[PDB]
Amino acid sequence: EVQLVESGGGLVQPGRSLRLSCAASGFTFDDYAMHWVRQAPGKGLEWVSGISWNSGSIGYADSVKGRFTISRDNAKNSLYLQMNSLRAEDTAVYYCARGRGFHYYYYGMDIWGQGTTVTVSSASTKGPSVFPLAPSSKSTSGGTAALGCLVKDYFPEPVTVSWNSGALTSGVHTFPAVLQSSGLYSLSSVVTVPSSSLGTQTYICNVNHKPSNTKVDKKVEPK
Amino acid sequence: SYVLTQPPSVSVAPGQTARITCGGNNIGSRSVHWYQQKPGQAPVLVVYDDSDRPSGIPERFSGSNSGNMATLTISRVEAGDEADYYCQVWDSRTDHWVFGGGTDLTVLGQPKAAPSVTLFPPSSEELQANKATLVCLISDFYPGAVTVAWKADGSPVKAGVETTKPSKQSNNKYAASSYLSLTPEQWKSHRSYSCQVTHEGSTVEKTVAP
Amino acid sequence: EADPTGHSY
Amino acid sequence: GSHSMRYFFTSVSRPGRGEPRFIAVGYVDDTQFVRFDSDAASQKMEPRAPWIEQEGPEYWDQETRNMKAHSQTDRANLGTLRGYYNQSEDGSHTIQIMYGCDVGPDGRFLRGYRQDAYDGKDYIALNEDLRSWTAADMAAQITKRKWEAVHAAEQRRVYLEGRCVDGLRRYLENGKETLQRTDPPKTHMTHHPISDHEATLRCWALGFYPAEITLTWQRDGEDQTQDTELVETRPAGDGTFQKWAAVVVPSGEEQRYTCHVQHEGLPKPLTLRW
Amino acid sequence: MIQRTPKIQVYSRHPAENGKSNFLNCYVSGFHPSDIEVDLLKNGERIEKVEHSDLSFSKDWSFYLLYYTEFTPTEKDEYACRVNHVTLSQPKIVKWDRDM
Repeated sequence: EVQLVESGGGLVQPGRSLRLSCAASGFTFDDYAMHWVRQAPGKGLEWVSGISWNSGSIGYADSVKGRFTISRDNAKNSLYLQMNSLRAEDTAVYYCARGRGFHYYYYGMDIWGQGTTVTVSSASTKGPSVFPLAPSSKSTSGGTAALGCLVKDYFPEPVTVSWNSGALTSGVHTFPAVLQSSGLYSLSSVVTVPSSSLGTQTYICNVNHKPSNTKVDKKVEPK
Repeated sequence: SYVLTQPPSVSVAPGQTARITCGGNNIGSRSVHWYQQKPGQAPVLVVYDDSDRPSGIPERFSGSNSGNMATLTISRVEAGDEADYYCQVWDSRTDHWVFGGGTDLTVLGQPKAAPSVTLFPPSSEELQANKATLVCLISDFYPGAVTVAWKADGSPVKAGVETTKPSKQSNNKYAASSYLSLTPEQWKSHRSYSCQVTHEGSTVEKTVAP
Repeated sequence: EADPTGHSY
Repeated sequence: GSHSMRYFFTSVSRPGRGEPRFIAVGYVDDTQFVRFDSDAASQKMEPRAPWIEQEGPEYWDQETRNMKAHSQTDRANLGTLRGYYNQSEDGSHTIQIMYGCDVGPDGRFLRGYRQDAYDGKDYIALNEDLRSWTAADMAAQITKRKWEAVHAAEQRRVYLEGRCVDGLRRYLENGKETLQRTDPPKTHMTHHPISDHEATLRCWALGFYPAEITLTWQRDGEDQTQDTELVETRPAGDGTFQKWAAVVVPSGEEQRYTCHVQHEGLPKPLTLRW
Repeated sequence: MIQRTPKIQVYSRHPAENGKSNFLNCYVSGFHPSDIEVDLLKNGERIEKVEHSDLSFSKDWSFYLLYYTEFTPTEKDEYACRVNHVTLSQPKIVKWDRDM
């Protein structure tokens, strides 16, 4: 039904610019105010900006005024955030959110997207090396076997892992990343599957590290 | 700058009515909204305009607001309700939406659950790249605290270890990961390695061998 | 025809 | 002659009863042509004159959205004003807004208006230059500064000089058979003795449009602006208006008094005599 | 907060003729706030079917409204308008008079 899909997040050097976009579907986009709200790592929510239904009124948090610009294209059902002169403290998950009325003022946010990450950093991106984690004998006595993918040495977070191009969801557990002493991250994603169905269905993890445009698909065999 | 104050933590027993407060100067003259953000999820609107509930939100979520204090009330609280809750108001004088700092709602007393541990050896591919990583995956434990010990043929290994602080999973249980880095040589010179996970005085050991 | 612009006080 | 289009909005807060009452009416001159009422059963902007029904579904959808958006703005503003003024939550409060434009006999823009009241008293108004604001008090000064910072006057001016005028002109054409026509007052005199020495003469004007009218009593051809009872012009209920003026005269001297009726529907002013 | 009491005028749409259908009007104007109770009366009794115009207001922001109902007047039936508003201590009654 209703979706707010954010994109454009990634790693930006401080002082540079980035444009976030949010694709709205499943509702009459031009009947509603729209907003950007962010959340820095480990911290609470902070409203960034809002725009009423027809762009007739627009607002910004003081923290971003003069640097960020909110806009909307009601023909394309899209909302945008142009972020200029980025600073380390702009690092956050940016959520696209629907205002529960026509106006950006007063009416709370009733639908939130899953967010897109903005990492304002002086460092470089590093795509991960992906290795299969093969299933092995008696992996879980209850007729199920575990197999996964090791997503190794990337920066920054996040990385998304899917299996069988999103077809296989049940039994999937992508673990929170470990931050190594090296300053790089690693994570693993495991799918537990019935032990009967091995060498019947193919198992492929689809790793996407958007910050470095790194997309790796890895077949995971009982080899 | 207009300020909303929430206690950082509220702890509760299942079946009680939890109460999360949101203080603000003359907050009574404002229209309060409350959001629920569970682990790994975007926020969800649970109450708007002090006391109203969006369609789909259980009746047990309610709100009040008068004077210098707004309250979110959750009756018949259950484990699923564990989340960060944020109050919010539009402030016209400052032209800002304001959020409280968030309250972490813990539901105490959930059943003890020992961890499932999965230990993977290094892939052929990784060894082929002259590197080796053992991956120890720990899930479905409660409460969220474990000791992870690596051993090489029973001998404790401390170097090349990286363990995550446990984090609450979707099901209100916790997960953690530990990774052991080795040279292919180190890996092959041992009959086996083990990942020993202690949880609430009980240890689960898993082993792998070249 | 009415005015489509909304402004808060 | 000249014409005007005006929109009138009233929002009343209703503590405990829940949502505020919102009613909007639109007029061309003295003819109402639409309404939006939160307490009506419809939930849409609706027609109040036959000529506005010429408009298609897109007009109705658009004007309905505008009414729903405006309603939400006033509801927000009622909360905002309670806050600015530090008023308690238990009492009821009111916002009124009137806006519109005037055009000349050949459709030329004459002027525009935008004025807002709180609890029946001026709050903020767009000035005639349509480039600045007058704030009635210190709370309205909060509003004025924020509106100046966002160049709100330019947005209103664009409306008043643009679609407001375009809308008015189109309504004047579509509804020309009523809006650009007049109904002359139907007149008569009544006589009612008060005592043996005085009697009341009442001069009536009925069924007229537009509302503007002048009723005057003279005595021996001299204006009698002293002993004249004069009621407010009032709606007949069918889109026309009524008014009367009366004078207390000495019994027997009735023929000395004349009632003079001026209305644009008349080719010449009328003189009535008992 | 300044409140204004209503002016009341009771009249018929057309000059009254016995046995001829017509409309009975009560116009209330000059009041604030807008909450107001208005009843049309036939021989002191409340008339059920009564409608009113859409709330609007004047240049001084005072409200006006027309309440009305179709009626066929007779020589023996008396009519009136009963009005209550926060500015009034009890309902003010204005009787319909053909001559006003």
